[PDB]
Amino acid sequence: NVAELKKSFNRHLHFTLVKDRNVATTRDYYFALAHTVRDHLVGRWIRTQQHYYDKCPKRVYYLSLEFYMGRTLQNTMINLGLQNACDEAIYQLGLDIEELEEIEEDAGLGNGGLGRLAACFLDSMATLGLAAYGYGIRYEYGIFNQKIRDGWQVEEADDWLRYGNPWEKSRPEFMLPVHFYGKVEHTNTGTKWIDTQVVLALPYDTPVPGYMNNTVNTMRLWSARAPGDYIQAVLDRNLAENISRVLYPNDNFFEGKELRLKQEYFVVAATLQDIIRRFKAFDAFPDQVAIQLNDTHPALAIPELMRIFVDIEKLPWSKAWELTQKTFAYTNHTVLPEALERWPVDLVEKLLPRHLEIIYEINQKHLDRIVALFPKDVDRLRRMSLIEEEGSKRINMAHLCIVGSHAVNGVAKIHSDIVKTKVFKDFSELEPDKFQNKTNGITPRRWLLLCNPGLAELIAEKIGEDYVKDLSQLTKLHSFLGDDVFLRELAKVKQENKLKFSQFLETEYKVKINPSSMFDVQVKRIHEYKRQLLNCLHVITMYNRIKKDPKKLFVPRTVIIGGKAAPGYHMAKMIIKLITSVADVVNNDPMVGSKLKVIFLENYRVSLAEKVIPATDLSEQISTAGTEASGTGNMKFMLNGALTIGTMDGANVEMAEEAGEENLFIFGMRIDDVAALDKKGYEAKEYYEALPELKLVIDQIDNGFFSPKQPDLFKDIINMLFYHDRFKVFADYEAYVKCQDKVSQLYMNPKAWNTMVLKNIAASGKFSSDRTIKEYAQNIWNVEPS
Amino acid sequence: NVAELKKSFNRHLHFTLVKDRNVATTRDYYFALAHTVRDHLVGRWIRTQQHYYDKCPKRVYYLSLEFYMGRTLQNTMINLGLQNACDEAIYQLGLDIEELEEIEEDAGLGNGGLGRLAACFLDSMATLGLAAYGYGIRYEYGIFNQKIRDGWQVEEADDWLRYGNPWEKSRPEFMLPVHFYGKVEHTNTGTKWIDTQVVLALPYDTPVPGYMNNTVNTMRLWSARAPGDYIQAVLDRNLAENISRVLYPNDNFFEGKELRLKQEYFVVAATLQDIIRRFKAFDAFPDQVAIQLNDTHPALAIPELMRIFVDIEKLPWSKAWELTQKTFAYTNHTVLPEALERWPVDLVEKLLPRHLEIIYEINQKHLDRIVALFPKDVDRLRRMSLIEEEGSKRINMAHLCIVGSHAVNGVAKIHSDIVKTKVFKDFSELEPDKFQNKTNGITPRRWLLLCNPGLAELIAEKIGEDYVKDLSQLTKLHSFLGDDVFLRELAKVKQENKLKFSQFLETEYKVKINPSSMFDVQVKRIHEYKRQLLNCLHVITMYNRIKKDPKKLFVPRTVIIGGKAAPGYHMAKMIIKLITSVADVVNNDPMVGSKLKVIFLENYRVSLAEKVIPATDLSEQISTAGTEASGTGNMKFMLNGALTIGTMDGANVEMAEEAGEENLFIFGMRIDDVAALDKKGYEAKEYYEALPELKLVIDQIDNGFFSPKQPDLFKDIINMLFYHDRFKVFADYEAYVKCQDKVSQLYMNPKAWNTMVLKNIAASGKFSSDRTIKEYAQNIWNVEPS
Ligand SMILES: O=C(N[C@@H](Cc1ccccc1)C(=O)N1CC(C(=O)O)C1)c1cc2cc(Cl)ccc2[nH]1
Ligand SMILES: O=C(N[C@@H](Cc1ccccc1)C(=O)N1CC(C(=O)O)C1)c1cc2cc(Cl)ccc2[nH]1
Ligand SMILES: *Cc1c(COP(=O)(O)O)cnc(C)c1O
Ligand SMILES: *Cc1c(COP(=O)(O)O)cnc(C)c1O
Ligand SMILES: CC(=O)N[C@@H]1O[C@H](CO)[C@@H](O)[C@H](O)[C@H]1O
Ligand SMILES: CC(=O)N[C@@H]1O[C@H](CO)[C@@H](O)[C@H](O)[C@H]1O
Repeated sequence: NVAELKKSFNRHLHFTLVKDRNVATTRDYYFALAHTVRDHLVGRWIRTQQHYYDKCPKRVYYLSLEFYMGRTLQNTMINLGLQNACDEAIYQLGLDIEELEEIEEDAGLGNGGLGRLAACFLDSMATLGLAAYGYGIRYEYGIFNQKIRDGWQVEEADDWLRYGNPWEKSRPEFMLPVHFYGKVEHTNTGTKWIDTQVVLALPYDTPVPGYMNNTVNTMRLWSARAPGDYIQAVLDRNLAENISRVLYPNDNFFEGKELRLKQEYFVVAATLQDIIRRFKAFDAFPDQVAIQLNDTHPALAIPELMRIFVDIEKLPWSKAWELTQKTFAYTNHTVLPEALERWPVDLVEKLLPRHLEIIYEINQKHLDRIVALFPKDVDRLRRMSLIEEEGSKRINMAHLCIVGSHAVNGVAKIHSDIVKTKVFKDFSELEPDKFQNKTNGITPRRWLLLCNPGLAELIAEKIGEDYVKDLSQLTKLHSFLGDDVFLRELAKVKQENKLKFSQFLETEYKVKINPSSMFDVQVKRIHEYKRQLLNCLHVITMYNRIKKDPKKLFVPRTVIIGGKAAPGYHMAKMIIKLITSVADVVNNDPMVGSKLKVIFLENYRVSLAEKVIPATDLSEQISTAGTEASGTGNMKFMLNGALTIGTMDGANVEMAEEAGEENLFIFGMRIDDVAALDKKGYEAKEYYEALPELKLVIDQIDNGFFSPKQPDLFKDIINMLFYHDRFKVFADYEAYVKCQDKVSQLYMNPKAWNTMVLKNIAASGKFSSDRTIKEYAQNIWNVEPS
Repeated sequence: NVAELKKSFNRHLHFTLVKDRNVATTRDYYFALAHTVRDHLVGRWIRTQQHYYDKCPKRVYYLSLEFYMGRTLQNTMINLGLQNACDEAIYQLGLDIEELEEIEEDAGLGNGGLGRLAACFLDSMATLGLAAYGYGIRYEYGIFNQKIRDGWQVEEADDWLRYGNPWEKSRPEFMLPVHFYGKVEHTNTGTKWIDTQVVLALPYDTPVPGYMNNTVNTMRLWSARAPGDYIQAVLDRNLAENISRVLYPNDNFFEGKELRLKQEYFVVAATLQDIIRRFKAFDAFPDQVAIQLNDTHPALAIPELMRIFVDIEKLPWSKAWELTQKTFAYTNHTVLPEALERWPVDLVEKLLPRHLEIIYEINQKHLDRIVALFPKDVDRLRRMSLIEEEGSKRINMAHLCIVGSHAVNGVAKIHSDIVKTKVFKDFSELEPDKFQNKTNGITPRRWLLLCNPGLAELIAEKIGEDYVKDLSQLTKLHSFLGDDVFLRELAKVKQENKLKFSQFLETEYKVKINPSSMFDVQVKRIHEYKRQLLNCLHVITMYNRIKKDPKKLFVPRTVIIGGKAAPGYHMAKMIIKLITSVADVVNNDPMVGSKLKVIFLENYRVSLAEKVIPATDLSEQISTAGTEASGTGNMKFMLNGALTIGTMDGANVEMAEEAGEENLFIFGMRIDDVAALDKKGYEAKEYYEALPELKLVIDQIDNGFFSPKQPDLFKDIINMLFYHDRFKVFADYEAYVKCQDKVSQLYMNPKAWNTMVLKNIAASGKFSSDRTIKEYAQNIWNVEPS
């Protein structure tokens, strides 16, 4: 009870932090609390892992280069059902728990959607009581902290481990060596990989508590450690430790840096040896082991498992290749060509010479089969080989992932279809059953219970709390479609969120927020395919309109656009500057006043999403049709009371399917409209003329209305937009703006706006990661939710 | 009590190590025990520091680049009087406490004597209840681990923090910035050091418990942290963190590397700001603050205090210079010229431009005074300036330390005299009272209670335990000079030690130890002035003797020579190889058998000294007269029951004074004999001829009797020995060997050998670091032992 939580807290402050109430810092209080909460995890954690050893159910291994975990304290208190008791204990000790919680750094070991999907999967897998493990890398530095300077993004090192991480547990007894470079030696004993450089891998375990179910799983992250001048030799140990130093900040973009390849083989080698070791405590290996490949990043795992089976375990190739396919499953997360992993055979040859041999082997057996089925289709061979002979020979990691796995899945109906029927038509045709779909999901714990306590409560007061573990239960909120009191209560919750988040924007930015305006938000990583630009074109279009007619009845808006750009992404940085430039001109214009305010949410990250999302009314999901494989921010917003304005793309389609197309503000081109416009040939100049408001928008940008001191500042954008916009911004502008007006129309009718919201929330059940995982478990890993 | 200790232990294993008895590793048990013991320090630690704030007694700041701490567990158990209870609790839990204690890594943040003197001082200062703080650097890597390969020393990184350090406490709220490089601007608002690069200093506190007295002091060690390509920019953060990465492995040798200068200014800047900060919570500054400079390593502290006083606090130079001198005190630790710190004004100018100006200033005021006293003695000026104009201009840090301090002390009568009357005659003549002596000491806790429980007990059973806190009490062991039972008991203790340490040498080295042989040991850092060579010449001389006459009644010996060589010290490495070569030839010779065995104690360090020292009979302290400023290993051996064979050097002289010259085996040249032989001119070839046994020794070395495969392997040694031996090995060989025979003579008479031992142990009271500190407190820091 509260009493014991307070005693424990004091115990830790004293013994663990060596402090008194007269000298304890705010940080000391947070750590003391974390420890107090952390202790409640031990019993179950040991019990859970022990239970997996005893009953030996098939285990699931989620192998990913990223895990966008966020903060742990609160999530752990909720899932353990200790939040209310802790809130009380901390209150009685004269402290502000919210204040202590803010001290915790986000474990931002991910770039965005992909990394966050891994985090939601862990929570779900633990909640469904599955024997699942997350295997990744413990980056000393996660995704950079974003700061805006002179309207531009500046990167600062995210030194999240500086003051310590109470949620991680070093597991020194499981350290393992990883090999790099060296050479292949073909002898009578077989193929040996010798003269390699060694790097030690030290695993760090982090508990993953299921929601109210006694289960605490593990996320094992590996850290790299080192195994002429003496002083300099010691310093060069840093070179080996550089492997797990920092997470590559690219979202949907392939950068073929050697260090990156090292990280990939690193996590792959350590993980597989650790799995093998655990297994031997091989015919039944795939009946006990399931390894999910999160995108092609861990593709090397396939030839590494083979290498272990063949070179170390001495199994015959045929047998080894069979077990491998039954062990792996591959998830495809993108369609953009510049994101595709294609490593130069030269780099791989030098760094992983034995693996290159193995990949060649795989390809040989693979291609021989194709001929043994289509003896004359010559172009089909090169089209299907894991090797791209064009110019400089490179490896198509996706193809390696397809042949080395028994199942390949996309992350949304539309996406999976494109992956199965177009992108990999040749492979799907040969192995029909291999390709599947598994529509993404988000955990309703962090993205509802934790981030929106007001909503969670309102809902539970109307239909009970069964919905937490079975989100489909939300369909019962339909019974309240005509209930005016409930609808007023729904909007009240949304209002409290907006008021709390406003006070946040107030202290952070010198802008007076119209608490009654509509919160128009587009938060996600900055990328042309995501179109923060199109949105920006709209904001500017609204600016002008107010100038021309400042008396016109206008629904006030607070437009929020936030997200980080990859350091080496020039266009994204230009767009950020463009937006901050626009914001300044709009925010300070005397005629616009509290009618329209533009904010660029700085340092958008998981813990910040938990704040802004619940305070949103309008969710911007406007990616060009066919570009966003699925999206998950769209779901978070849907579940949190916001209406969506977007294209029929990724999971947006299924959101319309569930809620009813009429209850979402769909617009612009669809997958086929994009195809047609391609064949014809896109010429942005035409819309620039046919659409008068656009021309004005564009001219102001290019003329320097938003960049006086630098008239041609944004020329790079104009240039791209007019002759190199592979994402057709102008082509959806008319429909987009047209759609936006309608959004404001509905907003004026509170009763109708909230009616549509209710239909959205009541239809979000399908997007719970719990449903996603049950499908993965049943149709891919073949494991049972206990 | 035992019950509670066992409960706590289990609590930590579970909550802190997340383990059960079925899965806990030996490392987990050690950590669980450490935490159990560590908790007993919290109360007193907070109380002690709080007490210093309230009563505000003058504080002592021991500034050192090194703190050779060793292991903490046992020391802490003893000083807190918990060892017996813990031993019991661990036994009842079915564990071996000795086994757990061996898991702990030595905090080898020192090279040898100097670093260990700092560690003994901390223990003593805490035992005397003084308000003392140790300020140093937290090296990620301490002194390298030594391994012997093919008879040669090989260095391995001492990654002591890999598995964590339970004895350190991060103090994030006291982090501070340190500046490097930049340039200077003398504005009308004071001098400004701008455009500097910043490096953050994060302090880590370690508790220093006094022996049975409620006092727990602090040792604050600073770690360096960082405040174009994005990935590479993040990696370059390592460059700043390199500052506190590794301890320079040089013992009595000056290496002018820039990184070293950085470490020095680093610890100096952080320490002084932290002291200033604490003080302001300036006329009374020196009445509250005393900063001891451990050698010239932290010399920069003088101009840094001035810089703070003048450039930041805006005090007038005159006033600032006055407070500075009253604040600092300097301890001189060496006489060898190649060890003297003399930084090139160019390096300092680039890295610390403002400090160079300040040093120039100091020198100016300084030299003006000299002329204002000796208007014509021109050569005296350059002879006394902090600047050496010869060739490339450099700074004499010793001279900076003399003028910036109110007191300078040597570490032994003979040494302090040489420092005051010869080396700094010009300074001592001007400021007579400034130079003092403070003979070194060792703490009787670690070097008696902890390392030799058998002896400590025997002694306490005869005269009580008051001796622990007042070692002079040992003089009472005289009453037992004729007591045969006591003498038999004394030798019994020595025997148990030898048998336990033998089992150690047995498992580590494949050599059968004659448990009844005389343990002849010389353990210390490897250096020509220390003469492991002369010893080696003796071992070889004993080898031959046995060959010529294998029937001769010979007192069996086990010669142990151990120590690390500085990586860049070629001669030292040659000597190590020479010794291992000799050992092999002696250890395997069928005629010598169990008559003589040679061992090269590998990886000699603090925890290892605690093992071998108590097992020693004969302590080798044979440095050339005038080279060893003091020595402390000599004291440890004296206190532990060994007889000493050595020259009248360092503290060896005072050991003879205390015990009676006849009760030590002194020999060879004395300080004056060295002077004479110099003036005349040393010609090693002469002794090579006059001494027949030597010629044989030498010829065997040079001919390849110990290096068949490489006949001229040791030519480098022979060369040095015949034409470049600035330490006159041959000149003391005759006396040395002569002395050695006498040692064996006495050994045959157990009753007489133990009689001399008793006189040694009974006279070691003076060498307690408690006495040394009382003198420092009373005559230098002016603080009162509470
Ligand atoms: O480090 C101690 N506690 C730990 C407590 C802790 C552990 C994990 C996360 C947050 C806090 C501590 O303060 N830190 C570990 C972090 C790091 O490695 O940077 C900071 C500690 C308690 C204690 C008590 C005594 Cl008597 C002596 C030394 C001590 N150290
Ligand atoms: O780090 C934990 N305990 C600590 C315990 C410890 C602390 C200080 C020195 C030695 C051991 C730990 O195991 N280490 C700190 C060392 C390092 O920094 O490498 C290794 C820990 C306990 C725990 C319990 C739960 Cl439920 C979840 C996470 C957890 N971490
Ligand atoms: C969920 C989430 C994302 C994913 O955004 P999309 O709009 O689906 O690309 C990105 N960043 C954070 C911090 C998230 O929580
Ligand atoms: C005490 C000690 C020293 C000093 O040895 P001397 O022989 O006194 O120079 C050096 N190293 C270690 C590990 C010590 O314990
Ligand atoms: C390569 C990559 O980061 N892919 C991202 O993955 C997430 C999770 O599947 C998708 O929702 C998103 O649309 C997609 O852009
Ligand atoms: C440079 C250096 O390490 N000096 C050493 O200091 C210790 C402690 O004062 C002396 O006992 C020793 O003789 C001397 O060689």
